[PDB]
Amino acid sequence: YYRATAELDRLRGMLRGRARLERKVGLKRITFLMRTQTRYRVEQKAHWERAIVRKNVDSAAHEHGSGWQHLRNDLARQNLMLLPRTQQQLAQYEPLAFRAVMELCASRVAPPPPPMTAQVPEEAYATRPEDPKVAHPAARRQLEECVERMLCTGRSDVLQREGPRTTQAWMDAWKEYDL
Amino acid sequence: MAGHFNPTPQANSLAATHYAHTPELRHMADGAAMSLSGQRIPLLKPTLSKWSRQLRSDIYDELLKLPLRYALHDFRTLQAHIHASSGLS
Amino acid sequence: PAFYMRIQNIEGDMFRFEEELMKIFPTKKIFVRSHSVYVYNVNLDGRAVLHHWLLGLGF
Amino acid sequence: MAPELQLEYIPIIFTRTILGPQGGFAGEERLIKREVAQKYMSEGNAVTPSAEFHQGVWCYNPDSEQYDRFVERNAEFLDFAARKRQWLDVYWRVNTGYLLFGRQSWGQGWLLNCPLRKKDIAQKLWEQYKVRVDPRLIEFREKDRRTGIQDLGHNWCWLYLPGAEELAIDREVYDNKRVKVRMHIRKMSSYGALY
Amino acid sequence: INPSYKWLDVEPDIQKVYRSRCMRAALQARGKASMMVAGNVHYRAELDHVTEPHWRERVMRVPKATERFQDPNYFTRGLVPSLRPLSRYSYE
Amino acid sequence: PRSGVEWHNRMRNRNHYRHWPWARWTDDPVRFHQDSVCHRTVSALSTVANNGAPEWDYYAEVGQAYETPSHFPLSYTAPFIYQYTAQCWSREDLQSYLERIEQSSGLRTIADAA
Amino acid sequence: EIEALLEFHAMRPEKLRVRARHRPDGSVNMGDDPNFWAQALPTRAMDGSMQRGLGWSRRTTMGANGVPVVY
Amino acid sequence: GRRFNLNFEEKFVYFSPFDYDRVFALADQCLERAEVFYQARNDRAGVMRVLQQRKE
Amino acid sequence: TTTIAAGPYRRVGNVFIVTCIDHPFKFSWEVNRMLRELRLEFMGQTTVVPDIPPVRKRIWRVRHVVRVDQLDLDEAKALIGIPEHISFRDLAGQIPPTFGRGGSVANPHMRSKMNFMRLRRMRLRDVMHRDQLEKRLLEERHHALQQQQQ
Amino acid sequence: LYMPYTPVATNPVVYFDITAEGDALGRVSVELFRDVVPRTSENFRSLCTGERGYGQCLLYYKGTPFHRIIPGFVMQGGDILTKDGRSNVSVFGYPFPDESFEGKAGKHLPGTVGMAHSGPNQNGSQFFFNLGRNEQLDRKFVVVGQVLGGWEIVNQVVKLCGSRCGTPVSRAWISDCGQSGGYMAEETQEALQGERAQHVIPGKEVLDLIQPRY
Amino acid sequence: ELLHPLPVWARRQQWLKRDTVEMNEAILREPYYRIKTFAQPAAFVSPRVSESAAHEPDTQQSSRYGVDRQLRGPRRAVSPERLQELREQLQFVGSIGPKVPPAAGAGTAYQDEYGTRLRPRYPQSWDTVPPHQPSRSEI
Amino acid sequence: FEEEELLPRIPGTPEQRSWDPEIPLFLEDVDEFGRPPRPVAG
RNA sequence: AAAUUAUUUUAAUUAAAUUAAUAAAUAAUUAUUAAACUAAUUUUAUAUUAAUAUUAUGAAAAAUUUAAAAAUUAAUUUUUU
Repeated sequence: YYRATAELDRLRGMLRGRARLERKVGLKRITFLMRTQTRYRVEQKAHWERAIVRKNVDSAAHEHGSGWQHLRNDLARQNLMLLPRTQQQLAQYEPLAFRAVMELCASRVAPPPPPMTAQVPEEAYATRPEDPKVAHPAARRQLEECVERMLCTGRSDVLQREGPRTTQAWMDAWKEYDL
Repeated sequence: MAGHFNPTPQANSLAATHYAHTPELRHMADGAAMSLSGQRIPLLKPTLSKWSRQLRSDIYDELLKLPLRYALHDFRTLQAHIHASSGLS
Repeated sequence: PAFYMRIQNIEGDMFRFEEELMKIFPTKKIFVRSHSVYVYNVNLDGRAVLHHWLLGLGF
Repeated sequence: MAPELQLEYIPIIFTRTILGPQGGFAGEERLIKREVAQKYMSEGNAVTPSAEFHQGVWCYNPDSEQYDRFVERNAEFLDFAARKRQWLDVYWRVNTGYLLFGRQSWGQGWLLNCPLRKKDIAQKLWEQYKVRVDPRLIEFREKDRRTGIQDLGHNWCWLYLPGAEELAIDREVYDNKRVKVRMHIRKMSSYGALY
Repeated sequence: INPSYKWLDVEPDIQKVYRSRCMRAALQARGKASMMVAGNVHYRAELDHVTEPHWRERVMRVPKATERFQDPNYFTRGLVPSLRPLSRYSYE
Repeated sequence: PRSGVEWHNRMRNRNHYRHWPWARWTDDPVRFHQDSVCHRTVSALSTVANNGAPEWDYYAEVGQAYETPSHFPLSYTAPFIYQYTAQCWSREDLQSYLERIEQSSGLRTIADAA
Repeated sequence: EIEALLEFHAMRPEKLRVRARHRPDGSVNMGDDPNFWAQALPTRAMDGSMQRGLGWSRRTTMGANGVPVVY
Repeated sequence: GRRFNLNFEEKFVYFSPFDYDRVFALADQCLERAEVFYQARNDRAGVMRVLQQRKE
Repeated sequence: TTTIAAGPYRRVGNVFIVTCIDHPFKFSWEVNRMLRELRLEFMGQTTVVPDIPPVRKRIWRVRHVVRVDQLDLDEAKALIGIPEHISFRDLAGQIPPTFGRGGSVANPHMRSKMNFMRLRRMRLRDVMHRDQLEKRLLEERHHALQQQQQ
Repeated sequence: LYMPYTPVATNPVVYFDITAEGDALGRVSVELFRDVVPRTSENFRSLCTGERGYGQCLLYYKGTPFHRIIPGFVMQGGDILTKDGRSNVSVFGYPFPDESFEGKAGKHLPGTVGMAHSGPNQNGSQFFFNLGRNEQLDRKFVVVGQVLGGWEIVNQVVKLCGSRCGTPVSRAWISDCGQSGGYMAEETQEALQGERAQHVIPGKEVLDLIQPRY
Repeated sequence: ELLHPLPVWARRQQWLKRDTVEMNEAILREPYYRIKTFAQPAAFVSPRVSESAAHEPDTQQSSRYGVDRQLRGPRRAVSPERLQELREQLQFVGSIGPKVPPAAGAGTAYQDEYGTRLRPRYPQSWDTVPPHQPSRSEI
Repeated sequence: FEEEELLPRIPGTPEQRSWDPEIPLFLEDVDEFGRPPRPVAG
């Protein structure tokens, strides 16, 4: 049985009187006060600590006439997905932005729709008469829906044109490597 | 036991062509083809020992079947076990 | 009654030897060591399979 | 026939009209237990089905208290002793039966936490006794019309057997139109309890 | 007669029942097997009664001591194949 | 009730009930897994005759739901007879045998042939 | 059968007595069953692991007269 | 692996060089294609220096 | 349209999506056995079991533990975007049979010797490869030698 | 309809009892070219007589269905483990490689069985009855035998139960298999005689008509 | 010990329990299948009988309208004959067995071009994750 | 399963159907409660 | 009776019967070491064993059952790194 003494032997320096002087009472104290922290910390600190954050956002939602009883459920309605630890940062350091979330939920704005499961592109229901040089109607369907989305993300140099960029030639950028 | 007497149903006809139900035994059993197949002491094939190097063909297939590089000698030429007087020893 | 074999007198590359036992016993754990080649869970019938092979190889 | 192997129950044509479950009524053929039936053929309430009795039998009326009433068993009576048996078989089956339960009851009031439904009595009728009924007939007591059964121990509730007036069935059952099905709610932990 | 008194039957052929069970349990999977089988546990009460409708009377019948000891002369004259006077009880 | 240690030793394959159902299925004491239909026949043309002999009842012990009322013609017991005699006669062959019976003989119905 | 009557009746009894803790099939014949105190086929403890695991054929098992040996 | 009769596949952890080495796989595949190009051309002196190269 | 629809009638099974709503450690050893045969142990676990008959009992015994949902197969061929023509007995005929935790053999040893040999037939797959290179070079070294003398 | 082949002496002659749609079709007696491919022709022979017992599974063609039938091209079967047709095992325990394409084994002819494979050096249990001259199957899949008896039987299985995609339109399987001659013909019979069977499978009133040992 | 009463909220959230089970066993007595027709729509409304308190009708902001978008929509494979008209076009690329290469126009196979063990150099990234260790799928 | 008709037509396992009285008995050629309402109901 | 010295690990569990001038001995359990894939199903799910090591007689809350019990007794699911 190994009491990790050399891991506690130098840490009695912050205990109080009798514990620092003697060792077999110094360890016994800290190896308990340590043994209860890491038991308090795993199973008990959160469901206390995460109740200060709830008591904060509540009484900060309470200032605007709403409760936590109504805000906690009117957020998940709007698919808004802000963990309570964050709403407590907004309750304090960004009050206006928080009340923006407040005035949003109370509003009768249609919450976003649930995401649509994957759909069947209707070209799967045609049988391409297989010619070597023509693409399958379901590929040039997928591609155009993947290139229009690559031109969608970020201001770049890629055929930089105002608003929507050039596509009908982007799909045929292989011929530019052809001889 | 009393046997099978007080004979069979005691009917007769030209039809008389629908029954077998041999007493189980007279159906590959008391036609004693091979029940000793399970009840006869085996005569074991040649046994490889530390001293007695008796080869066996039954095992040699389980090597002749394998996909082994470094092929094996044919069995007959692997045998130490086959004209003065019909050929000397 | 749980047995293993030991192939003790071999020289060469045991691995090109042991890679020819695997094709025989695709299910017995075979370990290679400097002098020997241990093959596990194979009893005196496996002893008989080897020599019918070590004779076929010509040794 | 042997003294060891005796028929566990025998066929019987009732002459009188016995109330009990093993009982029958005027002229029906019933396989009632041997020990009971044997003290009927001595008692005269029953007679073994000889070919003669299979047409008529001199049943009994409490009016003159003797075996005068001839009850002839034509095919029509045999459609009457069937519906009248099939009826009072549901009676004597739920009235004899004592249908059990296993339920969860956290708390002090000995109160079943998920109280019983009239669905959950017809369910334990069909489960244990195979008595298939309409759970619209089961009337609960006054204590359990509000919250369902709700309490452990012995509860009972009334099952209404409606169609008993053209069978001429009274005084041979305890109540023509009801029967007391007798619950019992044997509380059990999550191991063996449902709901 | 009395479901309290049981026999132990060993029927010698194991294939005779296995090769039916594997059917009886393959048919009733496709819903094509009938439940009125003799081997059904809850049907045996009715099964006997479809075939032998008065079997109660065939075992309940009490035999007069005359017919139970059929005329010993019918045994010497050979009419009755062999008199059995003690086998009197119908074990069915 | 299956209490007791020996039932513990033999449900689990413990000490010497290590192959417990000492006679499980897949052994036949009687016919040793060889079909009892003679192929050694006088004339080779008539070797196919014995095919399709009943080794037991085949029909009563199984208990199929023959939904055929007993007054149907014989040609409507062919789907049952076949399932035990394939490897002997093609299904469409039976409907040549189970019709010549109806045509030639005076029998028509399942009740008649019984 | 006549050949078996002899091959069984010219065996010294000790070849029949119970002779090993593992009956030729592999079970462990403990006491108390007077039937199993008779071990006709002799057991072989160190033999037979190739069968039933490597796909070795049932043709190898059998002896010279055809009857299988057990392992 | 420290176990032998349960969780013992961890003594025979094998990873094929055709997964954990791609420059080797290609090298095995170039020479395989070089085996069939001489198989058609019937360059038996070359198919060897393909094989005797590949095995080494 | 007031008419029993007329056409060649296909039948579509159902596929149950099962979840676990009550903890397993409160229940019996048999109820835990059913949950094990539905690939369900922990609370919140979720599996997609078929509506075949002997599953219907397993789910039935543990109804008080799970929360089922039924899908007709057409309502499954759309939950994952699937062309109507492709059946499922050809989709599965494509995935390998050695998916994660391939088999469920009778005990964690037989499991650990089903994964062992699976890690052997990899070794042999490269070794049957490395000699098949030699056996072809050897059969050529024979022909180069043989035809050498001609 | 006509079917030639290459007749040989002293080879195993192996038969399937093919069943389709609950209509037992007959018996397809294959021959096995042992003289050319002694390692493969054994693997097939062993799986068709139940001789070699448990390896990874019930090494036995009895029951397993023709998971892949293509009209006019092939009639594939086998795949003993996970019978729905995506595995490949040998009686050896690993998928062995093809031996020879030299001659009589690298010619896929319209009446000839070839041991299909996933990768070139991985031969296993899945065969196919060639239905036509496939000059793009030469040099790749090793021919293991040829169909002696009942070509009309297999030429039917492909019609009733075949679709261009390969997956069958109906059910078809191998209700029985065995060995009817060749080397180790009787020597296998002693390996299968006696009370206790080698393998345990549903009674021959099931495999023959209703269900293919799924 | 069981001393003070079960709080009311618990009994109420346990009356929801028996009314969960009373909703499971409503699912576990449905027919094993559903006799359906090819020509008709897939599920035109065709649910189970689950119109006790019907919800989410809005056809968007409804969970199911990723699915019943396609069910109620006209079924393309409108007949068993149309199925083979559609099922005869799909290939199986990786399945075990032989094939007929020239069935396409001019495609030249891949697995017989880079060998069997070599896989295309998939770009490994967060969103795009290709199969790892391909030499373990050979059973 | 639907290919080999293996799916039963009666919904609910044998043990379940004895437990719940709402799955109606699957008698076919008889009435559930014995004799049909021979008497005119009206 | 009191003790029996080396953290960061890497496969699980209880059992409850034959007997005792009343517990060193046996089952059963646990343990160390090792094993082989027999129809039953899903393409589900499965700790089954051998060989040795073994100073043990009594099971919360239930469900009930003996007993003036005034608990003991039977019971059988728990039994936290």
